[PDB]
Amino acid sequence: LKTQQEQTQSQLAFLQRKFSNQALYNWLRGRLAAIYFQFYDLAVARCLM
Amino acid sequence: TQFGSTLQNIIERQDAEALNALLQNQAAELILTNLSIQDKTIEELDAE
Repeated sequence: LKTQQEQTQSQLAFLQRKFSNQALYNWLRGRLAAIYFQFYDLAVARCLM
Repeated sequence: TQFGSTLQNIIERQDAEALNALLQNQAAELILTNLSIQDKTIEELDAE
C-alpha cells in the first residue's frame, strides 16, 4: 500500500513536470483567446467592408 | 502555424509515451511485492 502511495504521488509529480501540463494549456488558452477575439474584430470589419 | 501545431502534437505524444512507460514500470514494482506476499502465504499454509 505504501508502494502504491508513492507510485500515485510520482504520477502526480509527472503530471506537473511533463511539458504538456495544465499550465501549458492555461497559457495557451489565455493567449489564443486574446488573439482570437482580436482577429474576430478585424474579420468582422472586413466582412463589413 | 502548421509547424506549430505539428510540434504541439509531438510534444503531447512524447509525454503520453513517457506516461505509459511510467505505468508499466510501476506495475512491475507491485507484482514483485505481491510475489513476496504469495510466498508468505504459502509459508503460512505450511505452518498450518
